[PDB]
Amino acid sequence: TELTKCKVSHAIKDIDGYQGISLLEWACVLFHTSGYDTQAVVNDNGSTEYGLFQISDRFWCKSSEFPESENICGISCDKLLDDELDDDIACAKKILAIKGIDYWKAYKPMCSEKLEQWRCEKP
Amino acid sequence: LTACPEESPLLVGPMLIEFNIPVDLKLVEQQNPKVKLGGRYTPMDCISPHKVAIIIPFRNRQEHLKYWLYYLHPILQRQQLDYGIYVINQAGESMFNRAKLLNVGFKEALKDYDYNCFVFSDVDLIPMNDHNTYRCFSQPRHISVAMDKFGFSLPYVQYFGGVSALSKQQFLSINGFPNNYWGWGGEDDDIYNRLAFRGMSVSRPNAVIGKCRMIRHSRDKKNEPNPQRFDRIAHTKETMLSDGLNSLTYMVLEVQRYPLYTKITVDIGTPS
Ligand SMILES: O=c1ccn([C@@H]2O[C@H](COP(=O)(O)OP(=O)(O)O[C@H]3O[C@H](CO)[C@@H](O)[C@H](O)[C@H]3O)[C@@H](O)[C@H]2O)c(=O)[nH]1
Ligand SMILES: O=c1ccn([C@@H]2O[C@H](COP(=O)(O)OP(=O)(O)O)[C@@H](O)[C@H]2O)c(=O)[nH]1
Ligand SMILES: [Ca+2]
Ligand SMILES: [Mn+2]
Repeated sequence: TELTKCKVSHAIKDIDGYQGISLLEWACVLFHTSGYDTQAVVNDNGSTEYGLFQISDRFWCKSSEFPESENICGISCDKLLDDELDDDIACAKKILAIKGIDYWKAYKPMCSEKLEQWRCEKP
Repeated sequence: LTACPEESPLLVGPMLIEFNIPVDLKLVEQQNPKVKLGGRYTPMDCISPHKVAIIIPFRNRQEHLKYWLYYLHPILQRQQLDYGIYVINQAGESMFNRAKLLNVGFKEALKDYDYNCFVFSDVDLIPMNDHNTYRCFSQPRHISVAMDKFGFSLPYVQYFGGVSALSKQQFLSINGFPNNYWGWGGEDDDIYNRLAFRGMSVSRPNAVIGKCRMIRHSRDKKNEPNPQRFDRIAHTKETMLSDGLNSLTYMVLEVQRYPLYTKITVDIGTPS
């Protein structure tokens, strides 16, 4: 489900500020990470990244093809492909606390500057 | 024998763009009798200062090309450009390489005519207003500014994908585009970086005359998201000195001249 800056911004409120990242930065990171698509699925190196946040099945969620994974977030990866962002957010929160914002590789190169353009301009 | 006016008197402004009614290239050659073998057109009324090679990165997108040709040919003429159409068809089945093909388009089109301007255009983008001129400006020009795909908004100020135009010099100044981006994403961001690291800024038509339609389509096999893009994009400054025009290698497999365009099939290697 292709969301929009503002939709993302409103569904993502609870994560604002956590580990010091604002909603401007998340909007920017999320656009470059999954084009705001909650059903985004991408391969990398023998692993898959799921949903809006592109959480990896390598260590964070359980995928049927990786029952070995640490599943640090304790959730089935498929739960990151629906349109309920609560669990995606809680998992993103764990990643932030443990590995940090650098898990999202688009952050440094694409979201280090010019953040005002990422604000949602709709009430 | 007098130069073409700065703004073409033939312009129509906003236009209806849709992809439902099938097109017949034969009907298109029909409607566009001035386009000569290879997809070349030169105004016979005035003398355009814009010798433009339009370069389209290509692989299995003939249906999109049909619409592209149908819509753009009338437009480019309305814009009084001395233009040539180049479709750079990637031969083979390994990962798609957009920027590298663009690089090839540059060298190949130059073999034909002494173009001074280069418009790189993807196959699925149709401008919705003919005031959005396909020519070069005092600074690199980003053309596909407001895509229906993005709500008729620039997705981010640093965006340079879709359709852009660089003069021969502007292009030469950045060692051209990079050849090392295999798969989808980031090459356009890298190109963006190359411009800044060379003192160029981006010129754009405003969001209204920059309205554009991208034929709806799903991501193609062999053009999956490049997992390395974000890291490669962080080093543009150094890599642009060693990856570009000066490191380009490719083999021409076939040069085809149809009435509405020139398609060049090339072997550009593999991700290494
Ligand atoms: O199998 C393929 C894959 C790609 N292409 C060509 O490559 C361009 C880009 O691929 P596509 O999937 O259509 O890209 P998008 O994701 O739709 O388009 C935008 O986003 C990419 C990422 O920003 C850009 O770099 C493009 O330039 C920009 O127009 C296409 O339009 C074609 O011209 C082919 O011809 N065949
Ligand atoms: O100006 C043109 C260009 C193309 N065609 C038609 O479009 C086909 C091209 O198909 P494609 O590019 O897929 O050919 P291939 O490269 O695979 O030979 C031609 O054979 C013609 O029937 C045409 O009628 N007029
Ligand atoms: Ca969910
Ligand atoms: Mn496209």
